[PDB]
Amino acid sequence: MLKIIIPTTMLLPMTWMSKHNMIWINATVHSLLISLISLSLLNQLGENSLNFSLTFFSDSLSAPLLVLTTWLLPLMLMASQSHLSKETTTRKKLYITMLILLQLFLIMTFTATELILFYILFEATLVPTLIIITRWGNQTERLNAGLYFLFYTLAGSLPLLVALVYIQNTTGSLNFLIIHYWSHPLSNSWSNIFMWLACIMAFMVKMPLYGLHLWLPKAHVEAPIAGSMVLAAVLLKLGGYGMMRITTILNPLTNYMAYPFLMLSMWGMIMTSSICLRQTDLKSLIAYSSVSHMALVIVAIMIQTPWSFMGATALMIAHGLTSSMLFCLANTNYERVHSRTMILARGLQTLLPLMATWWLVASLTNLALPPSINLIGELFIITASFSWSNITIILMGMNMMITALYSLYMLITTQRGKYTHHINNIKPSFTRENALMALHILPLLLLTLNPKMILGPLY
Amino acid sequence: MNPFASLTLTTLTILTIPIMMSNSNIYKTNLYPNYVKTTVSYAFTLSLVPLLMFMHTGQEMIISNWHWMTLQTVELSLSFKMDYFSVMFIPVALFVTWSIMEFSMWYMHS
Amino acid sequence: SDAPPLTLEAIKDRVLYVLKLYDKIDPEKLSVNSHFMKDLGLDSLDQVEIIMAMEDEFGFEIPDIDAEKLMCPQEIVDYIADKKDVYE
Amino acid sequence: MTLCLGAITTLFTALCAITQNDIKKIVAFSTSSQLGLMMVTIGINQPHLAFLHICMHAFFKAMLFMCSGSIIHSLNDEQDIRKMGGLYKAMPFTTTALIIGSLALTGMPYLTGFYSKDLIIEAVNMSYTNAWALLMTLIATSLTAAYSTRIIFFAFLGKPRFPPLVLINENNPLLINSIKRLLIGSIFAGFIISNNIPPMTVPNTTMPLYMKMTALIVTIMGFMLALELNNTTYYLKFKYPSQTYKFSNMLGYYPSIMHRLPTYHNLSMSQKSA
Amino acid sequence: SFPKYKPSRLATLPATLDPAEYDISPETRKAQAERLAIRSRLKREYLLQYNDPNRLGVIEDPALIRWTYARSANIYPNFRPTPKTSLLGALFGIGPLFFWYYVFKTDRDKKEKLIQEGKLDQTFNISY
Amino acid sequence: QQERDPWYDWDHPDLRLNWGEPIHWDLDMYIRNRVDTSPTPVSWNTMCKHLFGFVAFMLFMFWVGEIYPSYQPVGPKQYPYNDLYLERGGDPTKEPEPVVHYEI
Amino acid sequence: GGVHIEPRYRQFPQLTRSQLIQAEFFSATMWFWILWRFWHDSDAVLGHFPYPDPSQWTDEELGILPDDED
Amino acid sequence: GAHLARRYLGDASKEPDPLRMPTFPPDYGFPERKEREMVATQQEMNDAQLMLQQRDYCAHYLIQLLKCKRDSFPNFLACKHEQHDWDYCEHLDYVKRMKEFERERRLLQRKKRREQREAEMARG
Amino acid sequence: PDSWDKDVYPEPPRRTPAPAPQTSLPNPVTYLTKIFDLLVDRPVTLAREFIEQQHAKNRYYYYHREFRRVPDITECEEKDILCMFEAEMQWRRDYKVDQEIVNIIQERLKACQQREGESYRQNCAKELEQFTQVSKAFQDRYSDLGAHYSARKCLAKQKQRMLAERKAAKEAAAA
Amino acid sequence: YRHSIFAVTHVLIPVWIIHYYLKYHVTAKPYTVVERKPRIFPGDTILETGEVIPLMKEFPDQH
Amino acid sequence: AFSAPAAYLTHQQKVLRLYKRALRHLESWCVHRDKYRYFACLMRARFDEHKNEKDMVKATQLLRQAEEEFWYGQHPQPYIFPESPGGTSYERYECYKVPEWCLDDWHPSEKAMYPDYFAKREQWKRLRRESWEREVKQLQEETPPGGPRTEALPPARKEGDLPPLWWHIVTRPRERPM
Amino acid sequence: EHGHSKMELPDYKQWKIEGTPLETVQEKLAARGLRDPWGRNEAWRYSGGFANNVSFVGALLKGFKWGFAAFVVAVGAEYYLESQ
Ligand SMILES: CCCCCCCC/C=C\CCCCCCCC(=O)O[C@H](COC(=O)CCCCCCC/C=C/CCCCCCCC)COP(=O)(O)OCCN
Ligand SMILES: CCCCCCCCCCCC(=O)SCCNC(=O)CCNC(=O)[C@H](O)C(C)(C)COP(=O)(O)O
Repeated sequence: MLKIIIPTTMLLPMTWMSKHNMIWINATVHSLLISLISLSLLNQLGENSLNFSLTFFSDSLSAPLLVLTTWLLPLMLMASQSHLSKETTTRKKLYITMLILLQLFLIMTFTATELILFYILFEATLVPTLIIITRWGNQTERLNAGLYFLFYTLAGSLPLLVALVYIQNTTGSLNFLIIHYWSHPLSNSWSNIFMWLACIMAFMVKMPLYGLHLWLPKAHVEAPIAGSMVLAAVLLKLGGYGMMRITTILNPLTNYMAYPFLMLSMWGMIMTSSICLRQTDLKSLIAYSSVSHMALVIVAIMIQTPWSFMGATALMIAHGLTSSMLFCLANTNYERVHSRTMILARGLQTLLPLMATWWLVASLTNLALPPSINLIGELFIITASFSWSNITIILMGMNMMITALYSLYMLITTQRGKYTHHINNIKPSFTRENALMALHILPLLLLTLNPKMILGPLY
Repeated sequence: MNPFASLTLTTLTILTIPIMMSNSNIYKTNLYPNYVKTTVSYAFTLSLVPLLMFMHTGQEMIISNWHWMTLQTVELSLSFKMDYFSVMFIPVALFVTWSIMEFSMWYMHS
Repeated sequence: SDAPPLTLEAIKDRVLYVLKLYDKIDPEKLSVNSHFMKDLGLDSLDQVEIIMAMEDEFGFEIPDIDAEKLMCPQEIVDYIADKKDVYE
Repeated sequence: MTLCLGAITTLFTALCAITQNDIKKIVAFSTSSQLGLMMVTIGINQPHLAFLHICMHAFFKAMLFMCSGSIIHSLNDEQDIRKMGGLYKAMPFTTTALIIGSLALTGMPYLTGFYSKDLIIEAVNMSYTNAWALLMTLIATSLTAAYSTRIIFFAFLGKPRFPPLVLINENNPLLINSIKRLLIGSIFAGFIISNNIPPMTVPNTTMPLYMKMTALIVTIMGFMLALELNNTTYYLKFKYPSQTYKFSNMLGYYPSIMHRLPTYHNLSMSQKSA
Repeated sequence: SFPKYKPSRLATLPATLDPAEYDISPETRKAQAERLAIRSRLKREYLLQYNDPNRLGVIEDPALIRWTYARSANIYPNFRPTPKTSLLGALFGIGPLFFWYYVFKTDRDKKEKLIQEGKLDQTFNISY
Repeated sequence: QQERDPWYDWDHPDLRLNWGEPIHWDLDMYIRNRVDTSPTPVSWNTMCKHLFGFVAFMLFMFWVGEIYPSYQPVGPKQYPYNDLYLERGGDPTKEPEPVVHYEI
Repeated sequence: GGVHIEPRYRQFPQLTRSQLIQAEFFSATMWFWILWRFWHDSDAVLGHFPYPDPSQWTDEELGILPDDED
Repeated sequence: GAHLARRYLGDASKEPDPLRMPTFPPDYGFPERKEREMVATQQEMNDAQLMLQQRDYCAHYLIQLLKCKRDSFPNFLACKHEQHDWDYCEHLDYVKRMKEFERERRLLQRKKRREQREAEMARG
Repeated sequence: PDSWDKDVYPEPPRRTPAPAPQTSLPNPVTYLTKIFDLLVDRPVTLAREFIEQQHAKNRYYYYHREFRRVPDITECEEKDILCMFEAEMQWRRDYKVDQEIVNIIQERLKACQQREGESYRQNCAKELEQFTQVSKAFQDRYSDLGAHYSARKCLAKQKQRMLAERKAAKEAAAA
Repeated sequence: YRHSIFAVTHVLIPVWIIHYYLKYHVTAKPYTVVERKPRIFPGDTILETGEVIPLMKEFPDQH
Repeated sequence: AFSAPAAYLTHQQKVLRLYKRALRHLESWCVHRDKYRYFACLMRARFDEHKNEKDMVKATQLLRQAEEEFWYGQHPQPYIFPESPGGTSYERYECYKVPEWCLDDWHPSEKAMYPDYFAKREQWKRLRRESWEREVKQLQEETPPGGPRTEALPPARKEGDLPPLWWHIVTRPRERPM
Repeated sequence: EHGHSKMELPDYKQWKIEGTPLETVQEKLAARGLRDPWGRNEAWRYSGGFANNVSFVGALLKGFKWGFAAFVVAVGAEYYLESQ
């Protein structure tokens, strides 16, 4: 596992010793090389895991997330290359350093043999993204967004530290292998109920759960493109990964403690989707769609069945890729219009046809069209919920319907109709943006050919 | 062996060639509509044979060729059913589509 | 489509042709520059019916605000030429 | 449930198509009525008959749409039937193709639509099913004949009503060949397919005489009543439309309220509560 | 005399049937004149900014900015806890949750009772 | 937004808005691609009453026809080998109660 | 791929003899087919097997006794 | 159907209900009771594998018709005689069903007449 | 084909009746099939023979991995972690094996249904019975374990099943 | 010439590839390609075994 | 469309519009031409009876009952021309309309094609550049103080002067560009 | 290659209202003292080849004569060949 961590750490001296006009080239090249190296982790076993050492290990659940995290950084660099043109070399190096540190923290977070180390790195990731949002942010509300994003997560995660140290003092270890092998049932007690709440709330606040999702539209609107990319693709999956790992010790309490949350998601995935129908901002619309998808993932995790787990993993990967693509598209529009409103730039398919094709493919992926992995995860979770209770389908069906609607809404308002007359600074699309979209979309349709790589360890 | 399966899969296979050629040079000329129409007509006249074989005997087949994945006890594979309904509806649909595309080569000239 | 590119001469010829089919106005008295209310002594309802006939002849309908101030054949031909973008 | 849904679908769509004025909308409602009839066939447990009707409807409905589109292209993108008159002599091939397609659609015997629709009528009339559904499909067949007559009368028989500039022309080999291929199909394919496929259901060999011809009887009844009603438009009498007629024109007011009441009541909530 | 047309929220009264347009006073004419005057001033300024060859950007529309700000960020500072808002919020945010909870709890309890009683016929139910 | 004047030279012809004019709070609700409040030839209440009556009468008549069905003067269909017991389901080691059909 | 036909301006459009003869030929073919089929296959419309009248059947074959035995 | 009107406008008990038909023993009419015959056996019907609803008393003509259809394939209109025989056998089965319908109808008539006559005799 | 075992995937003789032309008209099916062989089946067979001989020029083998039986969870101490690990791995391998067994039975059932045609309801009773038995066994073994399934949970389920069976048997005997 | 090159490059090559793939790879595994059992009628003969189906029960033929 | 609107609608203009709309809907009702002509002359006969009415009160009371009666008998599916705001091809070609300014972004390789067109385009650009500078001053000196009272534009009055705000009216894409 | 032939219009005096239903229309109009102002405009609609109409039954019965003759010939040949 060190063969991935060490080059990521070496990315920092490379960036700081690079020429004043070559930082982007070397950063992108070596990030892509690190992604190629990390591709080896996909080789998994039907047995326990690949236990590299006493400190790190990999699984069929950590492997897709690690590969996605390593693949993200070149895309973030290409996205951030444009709007940082008038920046001093030292500050560009600081920005690249923040991105590299965030990737390193996520890489060592997703392996994490021991729960306290996982918590340490999972809380360490809060700093680079907070600095990115509050420093390289366009609007004056970036400070409030940073405060919200920091304090929601810290309030959720502070009881988790107490719960984890209490676990280590009682059972004796926090190593995940020993935790799984020496697992014992949880008695129905008030102490155990608060134990469950402390262990669960920290991850459920970052998914985000409906009603605890107020921070996400703010942190998405006020962040730069790289911040929105990283927080929509991987940083949302930290909560899902945490719940998937930690639920092994919460049984059989979860059978009846999950009821308040399931409802909050089952209704919430509807409500936010309806919110997407009436939105004047592209970024807010995509943020609310992300909230809906992550609510469905929460339902899948709380159901706690094999099909639920595989569907949740596939949905996490697919949602990350699609959300990053959509935010790239929105940022490309913003860099031309500088407005970030839906109704100003209209009829863009007349002006940018290939970008219209990219919009169509992104919307179709978000619409969960077969045989894309989005639909694979969605269908697996829907079937598992149907087995959980035959009535759930109703809500599920409604959400699916509404989903398609708003997706096509986002496709029709921005690309069809009559172009706005007074916007004439719509330059033809660069090769950089088109390459970014192609590198976003081709992995999705390639993963569609081999779903077993993203179906988790329960495949 | 058993040309039923080969021809039934060949019709669908050759129906997709102009989609792959959509990035080639023929897509940038005015001969593409005739190319697609000719491909459709060839597909129809090729598909006419399995229907004849069924009419003579009553041949029915399932072709499970590509195994997509396996989910515990469930197995999802690329399977085509070529019973009476399929081998009868394919020629009719291809004939109708050929007529429609020949008409559209006139209707949508501008 | 296969629609021939009609010209100003064609449009003026059609307008005068339909105007000559109007029995209420004399074929000899009418000119390309002849006014309806004063040079021909017509009514406002006559003008709106003439606009109706032009609309029916040429297949497109003129909005009321534009038609109410279309008082002479030459400006009718000019309006139709501007609307249909005919060169010569 | 399948039988009832098919019956309501076919009658509602035929009722709507009765008074429509756009040719494309009329043929769309005809297709919806045919689909409802196929669902009715599904309801009475006759799947192979429904498949056969699928095959026949393909042919004649495709030809009808092709002829309609040829007329629109010949009349400078004009779709309304009020502004199209005597095309029977101005464009003969389209007229004869539409006539043959309408005959096949209405169940003219020994044509493509005969071998399917006649057997549908026979089987629905000789099964333990709903009486309301049976009445519904009979009225639907009558209305099918009626709107086919409406199309022919208002599109080919009267005096021309298009703008003086005549651009009528069919002399294009592509259109002629495409129409004639499906025309040969709609003449012969029904007989060929019916005589070639193996038997798939127990036939109805013995029928009461009045029930045997009920399809033809309702067909000619619809033809005569529709022709009589369309003949009165020549009269110099102007009367305001009846309440029943208005209901038929606005498609039972289903598109209005169902596209105004629910959507609003959703979107407002999506802004207010959500 | 003919049957009256009753306008509704989703089907408004036609402009030709409004009695208000027939009640004409010099005040109404003055109001319409100043309405068209402000409309003409806005159109003049928009066209002046639009036809200038020097401009190569997006004409900033203050109305659009105001609409977006009012839709997004002007809600809470103008929000006051009232019995109407409190009651509507409590209903729309708590009622559906407890209703779905009751529905699903009843369904799952019935299913569990049937399973314990053994009368469910779960044959071939392998994937869950 | 649908019922606005279609002949005015708006700055935004598709949305039929003018630059600088106040924007409706629910503009995205009426964009001509969504709910519209244009006047209709028939009043709203009359249309609702007519459609509701038509559908309710249709459902009632379908239920009545279910109560009073239509059939033919025939007896039940006769199948040879004990209503085809062996080929319908099977269970060949049970010897069901034989059923013989009446020849007339 | 067709020929040149100019507009007419209130004059009936010229019709190529080819389309005339093709339309007439196909109408004649349709009518000939209908007539031939009705001649050869008349039972497809008028039926083949007569419908028996149940009331005309005698009580002997229907198992009816003269109302007294049982 | 007329029977529908006679049932739903007249006396419901006057006429039999096809759902529960037959309501009388088969020997109530006459003691002859000849048994209907089958030509095709189980194994050859299963090999011919017509359909479950097509495996009726007329299945031998259907088997012959399928043999003709498979044999003279190119001339799809050769073996018309066998279709005629199959249709004739179906027609015979249908008239047997109508004879059944009439027989139970008149048996119900005579049973009701017996109920009425016995009631009248008891009253007197 | 020797690529698979015939006994694991049993198939019927499927004898086919010889052609018996009744009329003199030549059926186009035979001409079409003969031209199909002449134009497709010969070059394909030639290329396959070429590829097969090329493969024969260089032959090498691969073997099926054998696994030794290890003590299971029922003979494992409470906190002894090594034998627990071995038992868990063995149980997981067994689980995969039973899943493949159920897969084989399901494939058999599907093939029977398609092969027997419209006599499937009577001609596939044996396969239906085998699938019912295997499904019941698999459901008893592995159902309701959860996402975090393990050997101890399966053992606990089996033990409570034996409790139920023993209590019912004692009650019936003492009834 | 265009029609011939079309029939070669658009029909013959795909059918060759499909025939090879189905004949030597798809059929290599069991139950992938499964066929409906051909109908058996009385009086037929079987190529594989050679036995003849006995005729039927000589039904009474009339009309 | 081209004509600037007025602050209000006169009674004469309103009655003309009612006549136009009623005649169109009657034509829609009476399909055949001769019947349409008969009922149209009848409509004109019932229309001009109150032509010579004098007082405003009765005239305003009229044209109101007429509007209500028309609303009741308005033929809920009228005939609409294909390019009309309700026709079958109202905005069919709006997807082929492309602004002129996009030609400023063409690659020099593409600009190599069509050289005469682009030379003329630069000539038009220079003409617009001068005429705009003239037009700003002409409009500010021409406008009444306190803002314009109507959206009507004055024409050019000098020799080399061009009409104010002409660029985006003259350079419309086309009616049917492709 | 398009339609550039310089088409010329007919003369306006050719169209005459008599002989068309517009005659009955103007007679009825004069019966109430009214007159059509646009009657001659649509007269071309009834003048040329459009002056002749076809009934619905005739339209349906478009090619029955030739088909009936062909059927007679075919059935005669069939009768003379089968009776051999
Ligand atoms: C978005 C903000 C969310 C913030 C997190 C919300 C969840 C809060 C979790 C509860 C807080 C305390 C957790 C304690 C850590 C777990 C350790 C544990 O469970 O051990 C228990 C100890 O349990 C406790 O002491 C918990 C007492 C709670 C004290 C603090 C109360 C905080 C507020 C509680 C209500 C809110 C919780 C849910 C909020 C939902 C989010 C809004 C047993 O200890 P013993 O005494 O040794 O065993 C007794 C037998 N000899
Ligand atoms: C099916 C549709 C039914 C609709 C029927 C509607 C009812 C129609 C009857 C309406 C009756 C009236 O006119 S209501 C009568 C209202 N009062 C007047 O008309 C008095 C002065 N008339 C004018 O000024 C006009 O414009 C005029 C002088 C005619 C023109 O003038 P010019 O041209 O010189 O400009």
